[PDB]
Amino acid sequence: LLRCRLPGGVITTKQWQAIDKFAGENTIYGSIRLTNRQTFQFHGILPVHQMLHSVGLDALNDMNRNVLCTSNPYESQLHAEAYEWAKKISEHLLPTYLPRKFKTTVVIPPQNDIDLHANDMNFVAIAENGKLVGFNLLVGGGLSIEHGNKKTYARTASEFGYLPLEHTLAVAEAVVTTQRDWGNRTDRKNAKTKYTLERVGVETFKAEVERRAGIKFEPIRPYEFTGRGDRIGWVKGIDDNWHLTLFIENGRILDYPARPLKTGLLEIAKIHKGDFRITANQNLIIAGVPESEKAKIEKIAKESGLMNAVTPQRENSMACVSFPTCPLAMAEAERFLPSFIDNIDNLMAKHGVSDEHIVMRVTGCPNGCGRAMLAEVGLVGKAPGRYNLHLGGNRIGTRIPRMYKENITEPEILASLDELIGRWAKEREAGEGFGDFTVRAGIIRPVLDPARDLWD
Ligand code: SRM
Ligand code: SF4
Ligand SMILES: [K+]
Repeated sequence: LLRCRLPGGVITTKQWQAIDKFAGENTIYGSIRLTNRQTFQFHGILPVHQMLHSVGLDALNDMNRNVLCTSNPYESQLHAEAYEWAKKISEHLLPTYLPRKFKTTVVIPPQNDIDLHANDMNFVAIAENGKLVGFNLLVGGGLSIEHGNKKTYARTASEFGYLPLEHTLAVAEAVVTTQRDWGNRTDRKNAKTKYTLERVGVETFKAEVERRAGIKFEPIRPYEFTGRGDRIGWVKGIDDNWHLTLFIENGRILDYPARPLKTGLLEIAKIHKGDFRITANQNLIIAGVPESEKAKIEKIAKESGLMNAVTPQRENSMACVSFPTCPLAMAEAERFLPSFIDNIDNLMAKHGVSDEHIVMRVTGCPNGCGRAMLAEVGLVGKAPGRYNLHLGGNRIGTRIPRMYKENITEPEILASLDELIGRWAKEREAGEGFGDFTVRAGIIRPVLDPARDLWD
């Protein structure tokens, strides 16, 4: 199990060819697994560092995870600057020994594809006239919980304030250091930033950050999110360039009979001008394709099965690795999702909502890697074939879903969703999401202050 440091998920075609080779020749599974933190993993490594180092990649005493960056902004020109900053924060934070692992992101509204509320530190980009002028800082997100332990909880990030671009690194360092200093020294399950904030208070923590950074936060500048999904298919970028985002189920890249996904990506990498971008939804973007090259790229993706059409539901569903490789797995996630979504697709069709989607995620255990604690419908593994069903998040991911039913099986889960999707399809207002509806309709009480009301 090896994972690479790849800020913003940007990887070159040369780097791709190198990782594709190693994956096929030096691992048990032979696959490339795209993660939801915009990087990749090999499974069952049978030397990798030399391979990495040779193509300029470095495999991550360091409590630091991959720094995320919105992959395909509507305003395409903003990506270059934002990415530049994600890369700088990444290198800046690179080795202090943090108690727990620290997760950071750079977000470009109105997209929350990187799922900011699952992270310790977030810089929401504010642009004026096509140029980034600063960041709104949100601190304190985290999703890991422990079954039945009411002292643990998922928490959304808190707004601290706005800072000019020039203060970015000073602020990044200051948040890291006060968490390091104030973080719980006695217990690891309470060492994360979300716990520290609740213990000392946001304002107390905020004041310390200003003190250390040598700045005073300005008031938060307006920002809104409209979604978290990728933009599957072709989208027009800057100049004569186009971006093709490929939906990859579970981000598992392998050649399947009649679906040579892995070889197809290699062929594209051989002729692709620009580079690739691994998304926070475990998908892949063939970035910067000249209009002249569109048909060539599309031909390979099409033939390889990389452009096989799926429902909007499937495009908005996610699961963690879980079995067979995860040592902490309680229930299947990745291997369960495909057939589970097959069933949800039938349910959506039955109720006349085949064109709709519900952000649905399955996580193999409460550690929460699948980000089910930010979904409209989240399934959390409790034991083989059994999950806790959570309802009530929203499409943009700013609300934690409360547990609706505990320790139930797939058949029981489907029966409940059949009933609820049916009600939503008929009783929902115009453009109302499933999560919001369950809260509006009184099907589940919302989680308003996680540290205090997440658990019944
Ligand atoms: C691959 C990935 C899920 C996926 O299907 O994409 C993943 C996979 C695993 N995670 Fe994670 N996590 C992944 C995103 C996350 C997320 C979501 C996110 O960051 O966007 C979370 C929830 C947010 C959070 O941190 O609160 C998450 C919370 C955890 C935890 C709980 C940490 C905690 O604070 O309590 C653990 C266990 C631990 O580290 O103690 C963990 C542990 C693990 C390990 C490395 C298991 C281990 O400790 O040995 C899993 C490897 C499974 C395997 O065989 O590949 N993973 N994990 C993601 C890899 C991200 C990356 O490239 O770094
Ligand atoms: S949520 Fe649990 S089962 Fe899934 S990858 Fe994370 S640690 Fe493993
Ligand atoms: K995916």
